[PDB]
Amino acid sequence: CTLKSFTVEKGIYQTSNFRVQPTESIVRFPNITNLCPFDEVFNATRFAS
Amino acid sequence: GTGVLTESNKKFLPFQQFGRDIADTTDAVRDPQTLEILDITPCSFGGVSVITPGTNTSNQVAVLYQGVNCTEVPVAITWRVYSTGSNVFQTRAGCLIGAEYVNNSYECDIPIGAGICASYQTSQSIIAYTMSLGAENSVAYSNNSIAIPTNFTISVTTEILPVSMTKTSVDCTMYICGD
Amino acid sequence: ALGKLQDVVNHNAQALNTLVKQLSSKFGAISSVLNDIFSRLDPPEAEVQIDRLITGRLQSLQTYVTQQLIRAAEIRASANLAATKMSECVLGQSKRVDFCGKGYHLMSFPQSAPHGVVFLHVTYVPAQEKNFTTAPAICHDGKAHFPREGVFVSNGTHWFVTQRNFYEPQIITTDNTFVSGNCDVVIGIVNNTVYDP
Amino acid sequence: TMSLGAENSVAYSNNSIAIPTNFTISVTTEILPVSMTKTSVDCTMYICGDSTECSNLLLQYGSFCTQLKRALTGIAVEQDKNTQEVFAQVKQIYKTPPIKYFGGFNFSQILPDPSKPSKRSPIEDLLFNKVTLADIKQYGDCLDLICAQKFKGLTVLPPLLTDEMIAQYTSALLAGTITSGWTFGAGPALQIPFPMQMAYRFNGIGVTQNVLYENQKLIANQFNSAIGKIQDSLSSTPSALGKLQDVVNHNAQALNTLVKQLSSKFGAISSVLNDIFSRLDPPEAEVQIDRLITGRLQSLQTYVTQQLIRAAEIRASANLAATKMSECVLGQSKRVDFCGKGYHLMSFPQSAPHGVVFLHVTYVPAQEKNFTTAPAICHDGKAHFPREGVFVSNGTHWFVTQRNFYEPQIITTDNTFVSGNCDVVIGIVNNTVYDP
Amino acid sequence: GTGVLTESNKKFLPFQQFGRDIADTTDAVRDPQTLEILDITPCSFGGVSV
Ligand SMILES: *[C@@H]1O[C@H](CO)[C@@H](O[C@@H]2O[C@H](CO)[C@@H](O)[C@H](O)[C@H]2NC(C)=O)[C@H](O)[C@H]1NC(C)=O
Ligand SMILES: *[C@@H]1O[C@H](CO)[C@@H](O[C@@H]2O[C@H](CO)[C@@H](O)[C@H](O)[C@H]2NC(C)=O)[C@H](O)[C@H]1NC(C)=O
Ligand SMILES: *[C@@H]1O[C@H](CO)[C@@H](O[C@@H]2O[C@H](CO)[C@@H](O)[C@H](O)[C@H]2NC(C)=O)[C@H](O)[C@H]1NC(C)=O
Ligand SMILES: *[C@@H]1O[C@H](CO)[C@@H](O[C@@H]2O[C@H](CO)[C@@H](O)[C@H](O)[C@H]2NC(C)=O)[C@H](O)[C@H]1NC(C)=O
Ligand SMILES: *[C@@H]1O[C@H](CO)[C@@H](O[C@@H]2O[C@H](CO)[C@@H](O)[C@H](O)[C@H]2NC(C)=O)[C@H](O)[C@H]1NC(C)=O
Ligand SMILES: *[C@@H]1O[C@H](CO)[C@@H](O[C@@H]2O[C@H](CO)[C@@H](O)[C@H](O)[C@H]2NC(C)=O)[C@H](O)[C@H]1NC(C)=O
Ligand SMILES: *[C@@H]1O[C@H](CO)[C@@H](O[C@@H]2O[C@H](CO)[C@@H](O)[C@H](O)[C@H]2NC(C)=O)[C@H](O)[C@H]1NC(C)=O
Ligand SMILES: *[C@@H]1O[C@H](CO)[C@@H](O[C@@H]2O[C@H](CO)[C@@H](O)[C@H](O)[C@H]2NC(C)=O)[C@H](O)[C@H]1NC(C)=O
Ligand SMILES: *[C@@H]1O[C@H](CO)[C@@H](O[C@@H]2O[C@H](CO)[C@@H](O)[C@H](O)[C@H]2NC(C)=O)[C@H](O)[C@H]1NC(C)=O
Ligand SMILES: *[C@@H]1O[C@H](CO)[C@@H](O[C@@H]2O[C@H](CO)[C@@H](O)[C@H](O)[C@H]2NC(C)=O)[C@H](O)[C@H]1NC(C)=O
Ligand SMILES: *[C@@H]1O[C@H](CO)[C@@H](O)[C@H](O)[C@H]1NC(C)=O
Ligand SMILES: *[C@@H]1O[C@H](CO)[C@@H](O)[C@H](O)[C@H]1NC(C)=O
Ligand SMILES: *[C@@H]1O[C@H](CO)[C@@H](O)[C@H](O)[C@H]1NC(C)=O
Ligand SMILES: *[C@@H]1O[C@H](CO)[C@@H](O)[C@H](O)[C@H]1NC(C)=O
Ligand SMILES: *[C@@H]1O[C@H](CO)[C@@H](O)[C@H](O)[C@H]1NC(C)=O
Repeated sequence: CTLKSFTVEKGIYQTSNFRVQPTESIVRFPNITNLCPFDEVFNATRFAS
Repeated sequence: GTGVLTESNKKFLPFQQFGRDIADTTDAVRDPQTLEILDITPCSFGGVSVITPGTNTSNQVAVLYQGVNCTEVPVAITWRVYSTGSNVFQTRAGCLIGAEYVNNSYECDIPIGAGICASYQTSQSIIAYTMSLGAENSVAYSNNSIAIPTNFTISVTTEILPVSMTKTSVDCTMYICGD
Repeated sequence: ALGKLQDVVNHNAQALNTLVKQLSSKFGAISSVLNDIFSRLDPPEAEVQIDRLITGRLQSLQTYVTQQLIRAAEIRASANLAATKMSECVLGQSKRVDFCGKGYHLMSFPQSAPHGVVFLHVTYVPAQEKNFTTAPAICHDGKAHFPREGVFVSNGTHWFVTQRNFYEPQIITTDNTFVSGNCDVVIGIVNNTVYDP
Repeated sequence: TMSLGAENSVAYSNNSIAIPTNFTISVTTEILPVSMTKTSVDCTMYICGDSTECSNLLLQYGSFCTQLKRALTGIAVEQDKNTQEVFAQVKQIYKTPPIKYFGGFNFSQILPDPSKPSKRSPIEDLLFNKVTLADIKQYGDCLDLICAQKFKGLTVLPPLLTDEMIAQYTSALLAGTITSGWTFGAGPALQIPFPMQMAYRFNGIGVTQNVLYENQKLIANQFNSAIGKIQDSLSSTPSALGKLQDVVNHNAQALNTLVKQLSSKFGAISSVLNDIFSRLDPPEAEVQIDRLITGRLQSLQTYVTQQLIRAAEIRASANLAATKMSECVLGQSKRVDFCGKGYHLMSFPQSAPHGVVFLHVTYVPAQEKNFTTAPAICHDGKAHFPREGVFVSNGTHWFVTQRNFYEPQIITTDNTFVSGNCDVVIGIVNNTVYDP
Repeated sequence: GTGVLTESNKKFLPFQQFGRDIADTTDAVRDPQTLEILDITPCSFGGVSV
């Protein structure tokens, strides 16, 4: 394919590149704990009119 | 990023999170979950080259993986990568699969590199051999020893030198804007 | 051995087909056919697509000319060398080592070839060497004698003088050897009789 | 305003002639680049790394990668050829004699050292360390300047001939010159004692072989001392090795430039390809991406074009080095200034990183003395002309001596061939020509 | 396109409609009204030197 010919002569020819493919995906938590106080707003004893 | 991830020995200042090397790619990143620094190197890559005696002389071939440790490349990883049973030789150029290294030295036929060459020889198989510089001759230097030729031979040798290349002209307009 | 001439033909041919394959290259356009772009695109937007194709063809043309110019210099260097070999070897005997053949250069014969010149170098190669015992000079009558144009040589019994390239033993004569100095100064001097005609 | 040089006036007259009375054997160093680093570039991941979308446009853009790979391959193949022609001149590997006595001539510095791990001469080891500042199969860090290239794909291919094999070639060339002189180059090697071989070379420069023989010890002391001065001269940091260093610096500068062109936007919104694909929509991404590929492609083309021009210069140097190998090292060369300065006696080759260092042994006349001279001598009505010397007048008696060294001889019929008459020639001086 | 048109001797398969050269430019085509394979070649060109 690389030589684009059916016959190939004596010698050494660079043809392609081999690469290892990623096994799986990783995403990283920033350890964020800035949770919203909407819960106690939801868990409110009284609501406005 | 995409690459194999390992621990990082190099220290990081508190403000800096990731580090880019002289290649300007991030070579070390600190884990957001656990502030420990980790070293990132890309997944192993390399180019492949095929050593072939020629289509006339059988279809047996040997392939060399440039600049890659023999243990680095698995036998599984499009091609079957032959097999571990196939002879594996580790060279400075890289890992070579499918050729027998021999201790006999022969004149180069296909240059693998770093003093290694391969050829199709018989039970014909591809064999990798160390370069043979030439025949070893020792000439006896002495205080009073001289050699004088008693005969001569007339030899004719051929030298071939390119002189001219095919003159070429280009009609620019029809190549760029044809018809 | 004509592969060098063959390579010149292959490089010019292969580069020429390369320019042809670059025509089919899209260069980011819609089609590689210029007339198709004109039919498929109205003039305002067509200019954007045509320009991308135009530089793509232009860049390929520029690269081919640059490759040819570098190739032309390589051939010109070979041609200048070949012209020098024409004069230095064919037109006369050259004492430059290995310039004209291997060994001592007797002559050279030129033969024409397609897009090149083939040189047939006639060379003198010594053979059938025979070892000998030699001395820097011969002490005969208290004056050191040096070989004028030869080398002092004995096979074991009698000293002789011969030309360096070929073994031809001549008896030591006054005409054969020029005399200077005394015997003691020269190291390795060997006693022998210098015959006077 | 710079000085062109010192101003010296040489007194010219009809009668005045200067004949040297002493000689200085000088050894000079010539450094010639022979090869450059063979570089191969993975086109796709130079253009874009882990960019599946970019592979589509790159394939659509054309097959530009094939020519760049082919052009780089031609340079790499040619580089290995250059070292082959320069060094592999002699087919037969020659071994140095176990005896190191060569009539007082000391070759320890240029001869390979068995004690040193690499079979290299002390000069060669010094040459390597001077250039070793510019130069990883383990790639333990990288699975560090080398990785900055392979992380982008710019890869260095090891030379086909390693340094030890080159060192073996140089030692073989050294053995042939010492043992056989010029004979090993033309044909089969013929042993000849070294004082005779140097005496032969003295005849080549025009000095009779006797002059060397009486002054053998003085020449040996001069030659041995001259070799020593080369070591400290090479040990001096300002050196001609920069020419070899320029080749590696040129390779390094080009490799860094390609790295910068990656960060170069070429007018793009962001240098990073990931930003192009992420923020913008696929329609907007293509326009920004296409400009990036064109800029990356142009940088690769300029690098290959520049590399081809630089490779041609090395080829011209390699051809010059190969010619210097055959013309000077293998045999005595009459071409003036081709090998060293002054009359060339012989040359010694020493391998260097990516180059070869030539040690030219040259004959330099010294201690010249003025003399009065006549074109011919009239003795008995027929003019006499010196056969191979010059008529030199001591001021009281005339003498004939060789033209490169002062050795006065009494005029004899053998010394001077007779021709013509006395009146025709101008400046002929009356004298007596002794007949043996 | 612009060119000179002659009857094409190239044997042309029933499913095949277009022919392309090494450069992949269209060199043969079948007429729409009646399927007639016709080779297309460029009109005569040539450099001129004075
Ligand atoms: C001339 O002198 C002697 C005669 O035999 C040779 O010395 C030995 O020659 C053999 C083969 O030629 C070598 O293998 C030995 O190594 C030589 N002896 C030593 C001590 O080295 C010498 O070689 C002869 N010269 C030639 C050109 O044949
Ligand atoms: C030449 O013969 C001499 C022997 O006379 C040797 O060379 C050196 O000679 C001196 C004085 O006799 C000794 O002190 C040295 O030891 C000799 N050199 C060596 C290396 O031993 C030697 O035998 C001959 N040289 C050759 C053949 O190159
Ligand atoms: C020198 O030249 C050649 C050797 O290279 C010799 O010629 C050969 O001589 C033998 C016997 O006389 C013949 O059988 C061969 O056919 C000859 N060969 C050729 C090519 O002619 C010649 O005899 C040698 N002479 C000396 C004195 O060495
Ligand atoms: C070394 O010198 C010469 C050259 O061969 C030899 O002397 C000749 O020997 C033959 C043999 O009897 C005689 O017929 C000649 O008349 C001799 N010539 C002269 C000029 O004397 C001598 O024999 C050689 N040495 C050996 C050991 O062979
Ligand atoms: C040989 O003698 C002549 C005559 O004295 C020298 O010519 C003069 O030399 C002196 C010093 O050497 C210079 O200052 C003069 O300029 C020379 N004369 C002229 C006209 O230039 C000559 O130089 C002597 N040869 C050598 C080698 O010193
Ligand atoms: C060399 O000798 C000649 C005398 O033959 C002088 O040079 C010139 O010679 C011509 C012809 O005899 C005279 O016409 C000139 O007048 C001479 N020139 C001078 C300056 O004398 C001269 O004696 C010598 N040349 C020198 C010393 O340069
Ligand atoms: C020529 O050779 C050198 C200058 O090139 C000189 O010889 C010196 O002689 C003195 C006297 O003993 C020694 O101390 C020096 O060592 C010698 N020089 C060297 C380099 O060894 C002198 O000018 C001339 N000598 C002769 C013998 O002609
Ligand atoms: C050739 O020269 C070298 C260099 O001077 C000599 O080696 C030196 O030998 C002395 C005494 O053995 C040591 O102190 C030096 O350190 C040595 N120098 C080196 C660079 O090795 C060597 O002996 C000389 N050989 C001959 C035959 O003259
Ligand atoms: C010219 O050279 C000769 C020879 O060297 C010198 O004359 C010699 O002088 C000594 C005593 O002074 C005599 O014993 C010799 O017989 C002389 N030789 C001849 C050939 O007569 C003379 O001194 C030199 N001339 C000059 C000007 O130095
Ligand atoms: C060398 O000597 C000859 C002969 O002595 C000189 O020739 C002249 O010949 C004429 C006619 O025979 C005579 O006047 C004298 O015999 C010579 N004249 C002079 C002035 O010597 C010749 O001139 C002399 N050459 C030199 C340079 O002195
Ligand atoms: C190439 O193939 C032909 C045809 O099979 C054969 O005759 C020839 O020997 C082959 N060349 C080599 C070098 O094997
Ligand atoms: C050849 O050399 C290798 C190491 O270089 C060694 O392992 C082997 O035993 C030697 N002999 C053979 C026959 O391979
Ligand atoms: C040659 O013979 C003379 C005469 O006896 C002698 O003085 C000299 O030493 C001899 N030389 C040699 C090398 O034997
Ligand atoms: C390949 O890796 C192994 C261990 O991982 C190591 O021992 C060997 O030296 C490496 N090969 C090369 C050529 O560096
Ligand atoms: C129009 O072309 C079609 C086939 O291409 C066919 O009906 C006929 O050849 C043409 N019609 C007329 C009326 O000529």
